[PDB]
Amino acid sequence: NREEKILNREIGFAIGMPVCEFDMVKDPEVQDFRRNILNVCKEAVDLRDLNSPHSRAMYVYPPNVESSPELPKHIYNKLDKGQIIVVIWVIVSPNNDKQKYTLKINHDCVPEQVIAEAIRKKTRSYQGKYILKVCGCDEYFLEKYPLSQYKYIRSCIMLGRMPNLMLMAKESLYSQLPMDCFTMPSYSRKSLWVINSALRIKILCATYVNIYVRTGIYHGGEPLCDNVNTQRVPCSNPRWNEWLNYDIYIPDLPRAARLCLSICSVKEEHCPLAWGNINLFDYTDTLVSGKMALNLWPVPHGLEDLLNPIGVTGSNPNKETPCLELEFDWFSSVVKFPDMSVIEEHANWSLRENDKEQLKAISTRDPLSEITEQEKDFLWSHRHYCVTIPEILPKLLLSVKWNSRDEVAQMYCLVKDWPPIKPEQAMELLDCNYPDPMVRGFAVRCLEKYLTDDKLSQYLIQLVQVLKYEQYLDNLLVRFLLKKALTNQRIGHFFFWHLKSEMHNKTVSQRFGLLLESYCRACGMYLKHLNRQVEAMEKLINLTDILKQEKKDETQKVQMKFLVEQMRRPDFMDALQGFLSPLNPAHQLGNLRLEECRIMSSAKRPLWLNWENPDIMSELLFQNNEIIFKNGDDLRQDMLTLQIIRIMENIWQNQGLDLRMLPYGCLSIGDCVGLIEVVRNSHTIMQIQCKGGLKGALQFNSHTLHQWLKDKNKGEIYDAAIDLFTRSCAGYCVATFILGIGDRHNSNIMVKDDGQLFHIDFGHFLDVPFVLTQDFLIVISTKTREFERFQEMCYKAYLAIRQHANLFINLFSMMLGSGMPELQSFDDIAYIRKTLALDKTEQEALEYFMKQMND
Ligand SMILES: */C=C/C(=O)N1CCC(C(=O)NCC(=O)N2CCN(c3nc(-c4cnc(N)nc4C(F)F)nc(N4CCOCC4)n3)CC2)CC1
Repeated sequence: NREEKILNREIGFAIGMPVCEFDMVKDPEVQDFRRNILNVCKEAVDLRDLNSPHSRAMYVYPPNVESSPELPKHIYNKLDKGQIIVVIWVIVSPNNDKQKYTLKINHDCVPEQVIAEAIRKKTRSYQGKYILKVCGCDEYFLEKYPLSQYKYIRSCIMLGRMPNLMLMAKESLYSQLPMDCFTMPSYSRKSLWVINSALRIKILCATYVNIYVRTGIYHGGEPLCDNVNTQRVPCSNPRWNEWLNYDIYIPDLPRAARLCLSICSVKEEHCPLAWGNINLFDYTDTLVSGKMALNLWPVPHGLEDLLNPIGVTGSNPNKETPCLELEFDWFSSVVKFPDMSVIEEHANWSLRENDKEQLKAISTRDPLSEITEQEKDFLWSHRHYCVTIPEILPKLLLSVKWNSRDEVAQMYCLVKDWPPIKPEQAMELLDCNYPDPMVRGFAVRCLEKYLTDDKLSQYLIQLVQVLKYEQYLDNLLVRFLLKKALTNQRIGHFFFWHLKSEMHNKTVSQRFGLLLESYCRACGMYLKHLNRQVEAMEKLINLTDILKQEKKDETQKVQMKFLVEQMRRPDFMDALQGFLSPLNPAHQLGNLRLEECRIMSSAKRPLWLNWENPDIMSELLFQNNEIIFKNGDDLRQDMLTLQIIRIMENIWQNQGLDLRMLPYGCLSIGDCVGLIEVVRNSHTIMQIQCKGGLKGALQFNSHTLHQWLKDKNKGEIYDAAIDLFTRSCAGYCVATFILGIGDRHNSNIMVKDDGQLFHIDFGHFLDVPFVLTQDFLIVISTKTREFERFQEMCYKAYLAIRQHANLFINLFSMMLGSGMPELQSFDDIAYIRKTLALDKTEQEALEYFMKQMND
């Protein structure tokens, strides 16, 4: 049909590759995924069309709310007797005159009550036929949440700013909602464990080789038996035809067993050349048999062993690579993995107070803390009591002998009825350590039952990452993520972008490509806006690449002239004008203010772009939006660091210490190509010093910052600015120490006109003292009550963050999958286990941090 073809073209533009390439993939799992994934799209669409137009309006404009309605003590105290002052705006007449109405109302009021009191205050001079929009952006208060629970409202209460909302007729918004029509695509319409034998595989021959073959059987990262080296054969004739036998009975193979192979050379000096991984069982539970051709992958940098087990599974798309031919035993009939019923049958067939408290203390430990064989057998002998302390499930799982079908079946049974645990603890069961499908299903159930969409957006990147650890295209994790992304556009935006930002990686090009196909097919009208964003980023990448490639070594003004010339090309202006900000899709970006765009030139010619805000009430939020488009350096590290900083600020706020951090927006959109939010009214310390040097030929003294702030904050604003600086500074001190952020200096740090301090450009982390300039110490006031409160702040924040070491360590263990340089093995993560003194006690870690900050 016509709709099908147009949708195919748009989806191909959005994903990068055309839809027709997926059809030519003669892979049963690929077509089966493309077809079976559509049930999730159908569920999402039905949930959208369920409750008439309000359901769609909620799908497109979901509430940006905190997970808990309860306010911290200090946040509530900032309220006027538990109430908040709110300005509600109304546009009247065709001229659209803006009339404000100020109200003082209970912080826990529903938007309906707010609208009611607003109409009351307005008539002193309906029937719920209105809704509340945020003045200056496309965020809506469509749900009966308590106002204070909306992130915007809680932010206004924390910042002392006053919330400005616009009253808007509901019909005016529903008229702006397209009648979406998701069209179903055109591509939709035995022996068991009886084998009882040892596993053996024939390595046949290898092509495209320019030595021996090392192989092993693994369950996730652990080997189910010893590795087997084949006969060292000359590279001229890469023909082994050898048979490799392993110390593993065939039915003893767990469900997620994997064959990991690589080709090594010798000088003495063993060196890998090309690696590969194969699923012993396919997506239909069938045990693979017969001949099989696997194209290998190039080696990643800094590989310790001669094998890459943690690497993706599947044949290299580029078939012009090393190709290894293999042979698997073929028995009576097609072998399948047993049904859960046979598992339960074979499982049924197959205690002191001090010991229970020992189990509890074990569960308390952090993930990276190793467990001993004695402790493993101890947890296993007490596997049933561990159900009472559920958060020990990760270590219990780690204590299993996955090469024994008996223990595997009994653990399956224990999982089928295992109690649910917190999402922060359920994510630990999804990294590379736990490839078992039942464990991952339990974790996905925990997430589905106990994860708010706020917390989902807060951890969306880690989940998109752990997607790579999935044994098969079709699994419960991807279906959960896809349902949420197709029922919540705020989540689907960063879902799509986290996926697309890695389409360049042929390791996951297939998986993410198919997932993006399904999403774009079911996402609705937002595909047009995503396409406009993609074309804008395309033009920006073109301009940045061309800039350096052809004009790199010109002067600032000549590069500026060329940038103004090419940026004015109509095919370019149309592309970069009138679209949604990928950093925050609620932000419209209208026409470019070219007079305000420039090339920073600090590193790799970053672009500083400036758009007008076309919002009807842009002036009440910001009339201009600024973004740094950087094509050059990797921003994934920055994304993760800013996420962790936001989480630390959330912890501190919910624990009762107001250390205002600044986790500004940062989004990697492609191979080292990304965007960065621009914090208004912010300058680097080096900028302050240069502006305050007061001498063309003289150096720059430190005592300038306090003077600059006092100038920018005169009167009663002075103490407030000093407090803001001190608190934000203590927060960032503790953050940078714990995370081991790279070299700080006078331009890595920034301050705002009201005193807030923050950091930028997190080059390398996890590889130790703060700058603590005489500037900072003079702003705080060495021997004053101010510094006493400062040290108290720092110690309290260090303890608060030490209390969530499990969460932070799990976040890093999940990000391990992404090919980030400063994060390649658990050894890099151990730096946090160091700086937080996990193996020490509370008082011990307190003394440790005191001494570390004394230096
Ligand atoms: C002393 C005299 C002299 O020679 N000069 C006067 C001042 C000098 C100077 O200050 N140079 C540094 C500078 O002003 N800027 C560079 C940094 N930049 C900025 N960078 C980033 C960022 C973050 N993360 C990454 N990975 N990369 C970058 C960067 F490549 F863009 N982010 C920001 N923003 C600012 C707004 O809020 C959010 C963060 N800014 C600012 C300019 C120069 C001459």
